[PDB]
Amino acid sequence: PDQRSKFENEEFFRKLSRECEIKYTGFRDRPHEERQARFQNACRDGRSEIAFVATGTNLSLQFFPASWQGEQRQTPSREYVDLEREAGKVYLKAPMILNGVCVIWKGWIDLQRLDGMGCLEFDEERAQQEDALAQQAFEEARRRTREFEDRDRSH
Amino acid sequence: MDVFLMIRRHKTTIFTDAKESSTVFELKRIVEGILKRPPDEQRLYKDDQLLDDGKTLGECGFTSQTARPQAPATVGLAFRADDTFEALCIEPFSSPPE
Amino acid sequence: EKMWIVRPVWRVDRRKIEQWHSLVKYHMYKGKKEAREWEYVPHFKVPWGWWSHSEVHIPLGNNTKIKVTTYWNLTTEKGWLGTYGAALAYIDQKCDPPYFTDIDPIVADSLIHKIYFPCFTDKAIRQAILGEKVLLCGFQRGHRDQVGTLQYLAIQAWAREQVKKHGRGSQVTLPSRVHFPSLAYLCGTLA
Amino acid sequence: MYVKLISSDGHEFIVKREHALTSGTIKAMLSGPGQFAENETNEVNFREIPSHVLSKVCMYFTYKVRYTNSSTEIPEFPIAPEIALELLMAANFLDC
Repeated sequence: PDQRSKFENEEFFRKLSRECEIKYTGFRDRPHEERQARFQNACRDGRSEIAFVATGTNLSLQFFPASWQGEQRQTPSREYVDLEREAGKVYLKAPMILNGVCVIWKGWIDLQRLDGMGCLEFDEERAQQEDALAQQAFEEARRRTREFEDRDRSH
Repeated sequence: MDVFLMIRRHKTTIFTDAKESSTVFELKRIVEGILKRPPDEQRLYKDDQLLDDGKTLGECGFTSQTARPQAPATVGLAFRADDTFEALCIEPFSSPPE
Repeated sequence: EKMWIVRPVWRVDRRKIEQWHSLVKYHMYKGKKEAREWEYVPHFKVPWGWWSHSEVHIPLGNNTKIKVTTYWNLTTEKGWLGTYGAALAYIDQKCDPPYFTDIDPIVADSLIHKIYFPCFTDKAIRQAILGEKVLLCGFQRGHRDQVGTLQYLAIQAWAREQVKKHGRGSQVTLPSRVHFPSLAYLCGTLA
Repeated sequence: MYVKLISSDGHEFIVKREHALTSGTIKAMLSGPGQFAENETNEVNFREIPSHVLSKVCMYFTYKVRYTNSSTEIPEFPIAPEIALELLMAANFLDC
């Protein structure tokens, strides 16, 4: 895979850096004591959504309850959000394909401050798992030029 | 960082690059490898000021923001004639009538 | 015992989604039908999703498409209303499990412009040099993922002068006042 | 290795050989099976390209080599309107 080289450069997927600080945006106007309860209950409630915003951007990793939402090729797992591991923290896991690059995102949030950090990881297994090797056909269409290919018409 | 330079002398122009915190003397070494003259025989100039061999490129005024690939910074070169220096001279480009 | 699914989502103002949908519907039906082959899915008849606002399917070459998913009723920021969001996908359906990949908006615009909106023609450079007319590529948002060839940059910088100047000449005809749908605009807190 | 590019008015522009390979025309002059001594040629005279245009072109080489795999902010390439048309002639004569 040539995707491993495209991971080495910095910010291969725009607005997202290889390491980044994340916050829990949501109920920004309400008091902090209420926010700590809103975020804690949201991870536990069965049909609640939690999202984390990369600071300085409007880009967010959205975590959905699988029983209330689905997507084309995203596969539900029970361990992507883990609280009861460490008291006061919450760890996060996110496999996804960004610009044809299979990545794994790992991070954490402090329960009292609602702040955190995280960085990306390469998933060379998913690159092998993805069939027809259309990711190299995808990269072809991304480097193609259309600027002078259409045939002119004079009528 | 990276600085992008145009070493110009007479009608000769060298598009090259170097680290922002790099010495001026090492830049004369890049010139020696291209134009085959030892650094003892060449003066390097930035704007209207002689450059010290020891001073870094960043200290002389070549920041990563001024010297860029789309608009490089101009560096003068003198190539001392044997036994005597010569004045700095950079012949201009052609002007486009428009 | 609670399972999660994760997808990258841009958080965008509701006003931006209205602006994007109005542009997509215009170019498939009432305009010059530039996006006539696009497909719009209302909030109903979408595969069931609480937060699923709509889908836009933009087909590409070789049985491939781009899917633009809009989300609503997201985690509240201030006050009491739910937040909106957008998610960008590239879908290749030729392989056994469909190939799915999330793409940033500047990539998606670049992929869409390969096939859909008008660009410089075959004779674009020849006509420009001699003084003949030429289409101007109304979708400059498309040529923004990859650094373009110097032939494009030169002719595009040349177009900015033909649009900036009324005859005081007027070789080429002006762009339309109705923008084209841009995902970089939809997902960008530009200003 | 560095190659030498002579403009129409005699100006000499020395750029990195790897960068000059950007131009399709220059590539066919500098790389190939070697039957015509391409891999031993390190100088090219352009009667067709003036110096103010060729100077812009050489910047374009160093500009395309840096910001080609970096998905960071790709900086705008300044093209003044007076040079605008003239530069397209050089670019068409060279690229592809």
